[PDB]
Amino acid sequence: AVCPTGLFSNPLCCATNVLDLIGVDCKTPTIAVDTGAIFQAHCASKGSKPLCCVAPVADQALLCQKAIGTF
Repeated sequence: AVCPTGLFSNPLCCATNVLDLIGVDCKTPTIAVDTGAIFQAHCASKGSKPLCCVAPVADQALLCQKAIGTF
């Protein structure tokens, strides 16, 4: 899995991870992301970055972590 199970188990495409903890303008992937490369390429197509967050729904705010092996 691209995201660790538990707290940061939700893969989201976000503009940036403020202070490396707060995903901004996060959006749920529109295709299955089964590998880090696909995850990253898909988000990139949205001008975003692959982040693993606490919730599968982006309401703004939102605690996130960088997807392992990206950037």
